[PDB]
Amino acid sequence: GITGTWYNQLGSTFIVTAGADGALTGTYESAVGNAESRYVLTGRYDSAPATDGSGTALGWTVAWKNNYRNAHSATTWSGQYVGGAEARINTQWLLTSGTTEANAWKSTLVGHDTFTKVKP
Amino acid sequence: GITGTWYNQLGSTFIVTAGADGALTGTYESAVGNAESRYVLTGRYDSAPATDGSGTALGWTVAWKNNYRNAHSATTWSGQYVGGAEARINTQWLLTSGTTEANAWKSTLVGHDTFTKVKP
Amino acid sequence: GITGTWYNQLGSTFIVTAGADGALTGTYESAVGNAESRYVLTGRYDSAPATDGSGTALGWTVAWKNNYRNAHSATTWSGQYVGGAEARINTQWLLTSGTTEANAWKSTLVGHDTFTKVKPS
Amino acid sequence: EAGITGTWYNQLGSTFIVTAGADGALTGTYESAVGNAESRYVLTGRYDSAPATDGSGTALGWTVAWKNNYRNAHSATTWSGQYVGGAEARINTQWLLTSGTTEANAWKSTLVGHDTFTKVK
Repeated sequence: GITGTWYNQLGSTFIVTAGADGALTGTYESAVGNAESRYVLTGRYDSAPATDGSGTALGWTVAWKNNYRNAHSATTWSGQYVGGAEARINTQWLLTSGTTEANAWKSTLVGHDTFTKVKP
Repeated sequence: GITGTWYNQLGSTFIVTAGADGALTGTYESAVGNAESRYVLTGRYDSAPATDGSGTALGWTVAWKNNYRNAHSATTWSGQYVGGAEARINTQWLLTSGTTEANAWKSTLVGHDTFTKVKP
Repeated sequence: GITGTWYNQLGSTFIVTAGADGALTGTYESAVGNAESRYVLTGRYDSAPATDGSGTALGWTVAWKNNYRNAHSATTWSGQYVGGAEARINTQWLLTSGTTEANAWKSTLVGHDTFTKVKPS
Repeated sequence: EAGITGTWYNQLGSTFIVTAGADGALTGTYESAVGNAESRYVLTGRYDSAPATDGSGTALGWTVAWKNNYRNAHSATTWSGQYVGGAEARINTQWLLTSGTTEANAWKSTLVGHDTFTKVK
């Protein structure tokens, strides 16, 4: 139920393929009408989840460099896919920027994102 | 400088290859070195970091399923590589386990790992 | 304003008073976990926030010991109060349990709670 | 003896002086290595005053809002962690620093990190 297009609550979209070997591969678009706002993602998911009501654990990374832009940073999302008629991917994320050592204390933001199969 | 064998502070073993386009691939886990303890990882890194002394942002995921065990969970590490005399990767991580909706509040552990090219 | 009774998305009850000196005091009752009736909280908030439409930063702690139960753990909530037609406190939290050194890597849970003055029960 | 009352130093110079009350309160101040009044802020928190006896640490947490009589950063840090006793006593923490932001900037409101405190520097 993971392969396809997902939308967060803030205007981002990604398309992912959940491969038979546990791979997640796809593209994350940070801004809707922008073609220079697309980035590679890559991650892993549990390809044999429990069928007991529990979500399917997964995670992925986007390094915020493409052919057009580079923020010198990367986000990782860690979360779980929850199926059903209102399917969701519920995540928490860490965004680390490259810094000098003196700035390392402020290198990492934390937050949370919920993705749905239908636009907000 | 990222490609290589790294060890965290607890002795976990991170064997990674960084490709020219931003891909990370490799295997994660073990001090025991047994086959039941090794897992696929994939991730991303900034392939054109700043030239001002800042580190190189990266992240990767392991889903904790292999041919031997399945913990129904996934860890993502978000961090930066710091070159120089003693290379290091400093990270923070999120470990999400699949849960029911009622237990989702306790699904995610957080911590920090530092990796070097020598065993602890 | 921050002073009042708030509820998170799970129905936990946060009764707080914001003092003129930046202090938060009050009680917390959890909808989840190894917890029963009210626990003491204390924290701090920015008593002179920016005037540009930003929220008001704050944080508080509950140690999960009262006269009835002790879970040997503590949650801290870090967040901001956002004035609006529907005022909200948006937080991230860290729950640390006391552990042995061997188990310290799994000592800390992380999550996010949103509080409103209206209960979403 | 809880072992927590006193002065602690993190790995980056900062100092705090805390009192651990018999009732689970933490009260004190957080300051820089320099120690000037302008670098000193109130803190408040809670700790488990009856920790387990199996070798586990003592859970605790505290908050500093970064406003004092001199300066205001419109932000607050919470530290969540555990005290570990012995000759080399430590407090191992993870922290969340939330800044007041507009809603448009709320996605970047919160930094995360970790701090280890010891009794010597």
